[PDB]
Amino acid sequence: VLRSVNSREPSQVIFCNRSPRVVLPVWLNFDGEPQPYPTLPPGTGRRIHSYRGHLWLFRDAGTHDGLLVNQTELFVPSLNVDGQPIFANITLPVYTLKERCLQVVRSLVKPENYRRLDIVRSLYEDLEDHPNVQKDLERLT
Amino acid sequence: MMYVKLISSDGHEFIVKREHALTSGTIKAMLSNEVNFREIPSHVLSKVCMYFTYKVRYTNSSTEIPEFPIAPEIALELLMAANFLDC
Amino acid sequence: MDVFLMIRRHKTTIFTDAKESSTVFELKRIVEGILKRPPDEQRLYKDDQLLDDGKTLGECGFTSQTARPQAPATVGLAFRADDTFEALCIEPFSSPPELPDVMK
Ligand SMILES: Cc1ncsc1-c1ccc(CNC(=O)[C@@H]2C[C@@H](O)CN2C(=O)[C@@H](NC(=O)C2CCC2)C(C)(C)C)cc1
Repeated sequence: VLRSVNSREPSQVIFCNRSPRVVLPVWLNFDGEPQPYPTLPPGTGRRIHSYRGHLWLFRDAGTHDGLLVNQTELFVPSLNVDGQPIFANITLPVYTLKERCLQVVRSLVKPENYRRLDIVRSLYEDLEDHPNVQKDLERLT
Repeated sequence: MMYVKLISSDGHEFIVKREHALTSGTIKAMLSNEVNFREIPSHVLSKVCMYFTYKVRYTNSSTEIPEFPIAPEIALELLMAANFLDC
Repeated sequence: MDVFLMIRRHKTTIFTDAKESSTVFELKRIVEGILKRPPDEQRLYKDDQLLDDGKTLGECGFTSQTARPQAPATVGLAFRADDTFEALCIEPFSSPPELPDVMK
């Protein structure tokens, strides 16, 4: 369902990383498979060549945490007006306090040791169920 | 302006805007103007209050969003509070 | 510009915001509405320094880029009982436990 259209009409885009994370851009190909692209360090920008009707999302490259692009989940290049590129501003969402705590705990504890933590079973599951692009695609669908 | 009082297990009294506290569905239920938390100490509940302020300020803003900071030493207890408070 | 504060006395902590251009006295009026004690029975402090009513929060060092939503700045508070003012006393928050082994 979620897949790029094969339009063939060029569209130039600036990916602008306004987050403190290393960013992984992900292009959804014509069969809906996620294809990873080169990463962007915190605060950097890249001018790239994409196409009208193509679909992109953006993740923390190390943890796969979800990020926003122009305040939403998905970015679709549009028609360039007067030769100007489209800006894709990548930012942190406001995470729930729970998800933010899970991020920090996942960054300190090796996955084998999640079970050694003194917490209710359901939080062991929450830690182990770490962010992943496929799961989000199956949701969005 | 309407405030409410949130009391930690060690007796610290945190006074925050009612609107901010309603970030938590659990607190909403405990109110529906003071709530005592027998399992949440002040080094955790102070951070919870700072999260309310951060969320209200930055929800629906184009102004670049900073990372919410959490010291390693408090991360596990904070996780437990967030899960109880559903926030 | 908004500044984000914790006003602290003994085991009381108020979370609120104010304008950088607002005055110390105007902050006492805010404390008056919450804790029901008039400005003339309040002393406000930045660390050990007594703040003057007519100064702005910005002049006293509370700026929008240091007094942040996720990390608010602290303003001390002392009350007058009858004749004289109590000393400034702020109770510390509890101490975190030792890091578990798997988190080291
Ligand atoms: C340097 C860089 N840093 C972070 S991302 C990035 C980067 C690096 C290289 C590119 C080159 N552009 C592409 O690959 C675009 C992006 C996406 O729209 C798909 N794509 C294509 O060129 C694709 N081509 C087309 O659709 C053409 C064939 C009909 C029009 C592809 C992968 C089938 C050859 C784009 C971005």
